[PDB]
Amino acid sequence: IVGGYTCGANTVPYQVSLNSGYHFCGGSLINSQWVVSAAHCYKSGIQVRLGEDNINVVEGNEQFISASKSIVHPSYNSNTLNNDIMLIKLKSAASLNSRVASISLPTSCASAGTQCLISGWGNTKSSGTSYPDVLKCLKAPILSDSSCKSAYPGQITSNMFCAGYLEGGKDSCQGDSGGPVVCSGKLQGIVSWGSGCAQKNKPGVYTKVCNYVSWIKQTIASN
Ligand SMILES: [Ca+2]
Repeated sequence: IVGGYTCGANTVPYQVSLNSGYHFCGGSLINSQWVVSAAHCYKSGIQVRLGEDNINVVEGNEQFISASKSIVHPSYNSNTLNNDIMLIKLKSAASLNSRVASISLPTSCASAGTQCLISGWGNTKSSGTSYPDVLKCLKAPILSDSSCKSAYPGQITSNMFCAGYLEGGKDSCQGDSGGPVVCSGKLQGIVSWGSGCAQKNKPGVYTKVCNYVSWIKQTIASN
């Protein structure tokens, strides 16, 4: 997260860190056994880390649970990043509490202008690199689909939306991928891609979660 703020320990209880010997992507807890992330974060041997603030220090509220199964969206295209979403099932159910909690799925899509919270342990520099140990947060608005498409000609599908600031300076970045975009208590987006980070006229692009609720629910119901 570039241009954001320190969230505060366990203030984003649904935020998870996907670990394969090191943090590599974010995710969102949607129930005691399932996490939503980006399909481009897929890899085998994932350990889901819940209740994290500093990802390099054991602070007392963590739950580390290995993934038992990963399900990349059936129509995920890694070249265009269309349908950049995946589900990860935990080998054991997480113990839900005030610091490890699920986030609700949307019942309807969000609208341009709505303010959302984006979070993660990704790069905090728009030029250069610096990876934080504690969770970073950014409040940002969803941008109109027309401005999104104009910013990224030929690249924005109906399964993507832009959020952020066209002037630059505030955005998600490498390492935040797969993480949450929560608006009014609903998980509306997944950190997916963008041109560099926090660049003028190149806002963040996010997977449009509301288009996937039926797939998420039916997948969970049978797995
Ligand atoms: Ca920790």
